[PDB]
Amino acid sequence: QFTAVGKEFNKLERRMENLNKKVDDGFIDIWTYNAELLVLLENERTLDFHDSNVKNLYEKV
Amino acid sequence: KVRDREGRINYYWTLLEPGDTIIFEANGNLIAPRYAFALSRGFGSGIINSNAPMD
Repeated sequence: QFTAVGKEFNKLERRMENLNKKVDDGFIDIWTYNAELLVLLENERTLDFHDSNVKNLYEKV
Repeated sequence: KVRDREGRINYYWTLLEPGDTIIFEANGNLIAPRYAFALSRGFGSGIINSNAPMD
């Protein structure tokens, strides 16, 4: 995805500055979880995939 | 005194849409424009704060 992040707020705008912060951090939060989980969950699935393929060949013979 | 000035100049801006007309009425204290900017726009641009050198 194309990226654009840099948003600037004045002194009497810290309510919006904090909503921008809420939004910026909120999305990094979801994505860091989403990537970190799929990497752990599918490494598990790749490791079982092999030891099944091996057995499914030991049986072939 | 900000930069040795007790008096100040407030800066203002607008974007005259194609076809529109800008009229300036005054009897004093106007810091009139000299050069303007007739922009084209197009995203894939932004403001970045960096120390790092260009290559």
